[PDB]
Amino acid sequence: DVPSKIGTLLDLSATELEQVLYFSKYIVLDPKGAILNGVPVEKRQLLTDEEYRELRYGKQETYPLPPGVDALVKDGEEVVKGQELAPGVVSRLDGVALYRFPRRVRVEYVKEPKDYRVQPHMNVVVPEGARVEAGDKIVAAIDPEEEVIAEAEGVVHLHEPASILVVKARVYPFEDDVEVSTGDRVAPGDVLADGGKVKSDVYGRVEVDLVRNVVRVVESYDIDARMGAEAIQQLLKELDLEALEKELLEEMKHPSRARRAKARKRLEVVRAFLDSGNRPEWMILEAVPVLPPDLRPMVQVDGGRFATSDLNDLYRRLINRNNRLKKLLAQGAPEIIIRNEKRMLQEAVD
Amino acid sequence: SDPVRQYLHEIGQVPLLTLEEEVELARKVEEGMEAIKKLSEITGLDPDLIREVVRAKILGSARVLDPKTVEEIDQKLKSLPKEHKRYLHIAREGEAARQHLIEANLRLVVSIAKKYTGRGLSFLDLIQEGNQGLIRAVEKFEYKRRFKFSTYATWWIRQAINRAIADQARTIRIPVHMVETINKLSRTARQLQQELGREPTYEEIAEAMGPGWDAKRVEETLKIAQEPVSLETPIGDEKDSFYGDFIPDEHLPSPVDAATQSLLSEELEKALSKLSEREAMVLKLRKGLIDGREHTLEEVGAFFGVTRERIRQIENKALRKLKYHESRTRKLRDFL
DNA sequence: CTTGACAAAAGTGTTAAATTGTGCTATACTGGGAGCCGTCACGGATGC
DNA sequence: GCATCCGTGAGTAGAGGAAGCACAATTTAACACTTTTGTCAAG
Repeated sequence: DVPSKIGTLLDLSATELEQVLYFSKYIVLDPKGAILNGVPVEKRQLLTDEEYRELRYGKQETYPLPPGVDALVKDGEEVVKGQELAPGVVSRLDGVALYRFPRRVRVEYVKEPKDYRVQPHMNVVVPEGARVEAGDKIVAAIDPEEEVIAEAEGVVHLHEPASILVVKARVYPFEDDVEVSTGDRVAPGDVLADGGKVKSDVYGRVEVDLVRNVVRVVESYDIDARMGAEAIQQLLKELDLEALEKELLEEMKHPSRARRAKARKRLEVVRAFLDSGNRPEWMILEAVPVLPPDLRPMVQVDGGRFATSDLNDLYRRLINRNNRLKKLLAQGAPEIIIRNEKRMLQEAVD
Repeated sequence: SDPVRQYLHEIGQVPLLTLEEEVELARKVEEGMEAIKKLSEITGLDPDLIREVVRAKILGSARVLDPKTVEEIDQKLKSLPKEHKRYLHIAREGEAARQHLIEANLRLVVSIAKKYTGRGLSFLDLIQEGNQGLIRAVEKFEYKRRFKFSTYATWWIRQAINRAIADQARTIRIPVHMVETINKLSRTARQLQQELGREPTYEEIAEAMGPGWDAKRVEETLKIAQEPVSLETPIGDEKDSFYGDFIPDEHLPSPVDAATQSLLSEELEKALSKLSEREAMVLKLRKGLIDGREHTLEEVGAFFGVTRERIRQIENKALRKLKYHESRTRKLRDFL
């Protein structure tokens, strides 16, 4: 209803309100010391989907190598933007390079460069440049008939990766048990492993590699940005109507006619809420009332056929979507599926 | 504006997995499930409880059991020595792999769901019901058999969509087995119609359905399968007339019926005045005029302190006096 | 008004049979489909 | 000064108008039997 009462209180445009309410953009509620493009992130700032993931998860990209060709970059080597990883493709960002699926494993025995072919159903269990004693597994397999084991002691070399993953992170070698696990978030100075010997130097998400026995901290922030009516309800609950009224009264003295006209329209909505006693956050529904059944009847006509009102079908749609969302939340569904359900629930209420 | 296009744009940001990528994630999920079971055995906790704690950490703080006990239990898992801490790491990586495997197969459900439109559910409702089948397939998938994921997941995605149609597409819900009978009955009549060159009778339909079917059972099933009609459906060209304007209400009594009820009560009270004090009072208790409900001969006896059989003769005597007066006045026959 | 009756109408387990609710299926399959101009004309309110 | 969005347009009457299957849970019906409740005859 033009102009929107929620938009007037929160100082949000009509198009900005639709993007948040219907899950198209995020809004920042707690920046948590995040910097975007060299500019720190402030509250009430609208983020796109690409911007949010970059801040929350970090940068990485996978480059698929053509079959047969071999990478010019060793595993675990820091690279730069524009540096060519393969003879045909180049890296578009700077970070650590990792092997994804080495198709051939070459071991230098001590007595001898034997070559082993690795199938998609086989996974290598030892890291590159690892001194592997006789009898230790080198490549694992589903069926032990095709499994490859170590004939003699030597150094294992990896070659022909399926693709190269470049991720902006920090690598911390360790020897003892780690203090954190995959999916945790750390701050500079936090202990990582070896009883304080290794400590993180940057915010980020930590994943623990057991094959390479190293700790990686993918550079990201614990930023608090949310979508939907749950984010709008958070902002409306934190409003101080008394403090907003005093600010608007000061803007009422501006020489410009336009400034005084805009401050008066915001003040009129604020004054109505202060005098009536209503709360601004009551404009977001938590419980939906249901009409009595006799005003939306289901009656049997004289011939035996049934007649029903349209309100019954509109209630049934909302209940079905509300129940499905509960089951999806209890199953730990990914955020893409959850966001779709929430967008359908808002439209059902509308 | 278009919710369908927004969803298709979002699922297009997750690239399709390769054969090597598909196998590695499935192995990680299978190993992650195995590591959780061992931890519950070692720690003496409920396996369903440990999985929730591990799942909560992976999903982060952006998800609304209280978190005061989640972090405390996490310390218990991390307080184990190195020999037992490996199972914790394997469990964490498995749940992350499970999330990636689900998101990479969201195009498969879309291609299946487009073949079920026009059957009582919207396209976005079919997609969300098919997403639940995809989640179940990840749990039960086995990568040792060397079959691809889409071979097995297609069974589970179709089942969820088909079951959701049979449970939500009708205002008056019909059980799953009865829905299948209605669908089979419609297929049979369509086949006979193109063979006979005309609409079949109920006797032809019953014979083709098989044993246990006669024309009466065919007619009853067709009567069950009728959908209610809307009260707001218009009739005519101009939009000022609707179905609901021609349906009378027959629950509330009419003004005529309300008045004859009170006229009868007033005449019945004047007749009872000719009786004695107890003869009338016993009659009212037995017939249920005071409390609204009748009382047993014994119940009336307990009210006055008298036996059961005494009530029968005194109640019968009052009736004889009423019949005698009634024949002399004819003020009570019209109400009958 | 109180006893002995007397069958009857109603109440109470017990159990077999209809009826209903639910899980499962292993070749491989991975971004929708209908629209489609005598598009109604004019005033008011908002945002640039 | 102008582009974009949104709500408004007389009354009464009529008269037609596309999956299976296996199996576990649950509900219902049938059937006896026990108990309660009127009638009848006294008295």
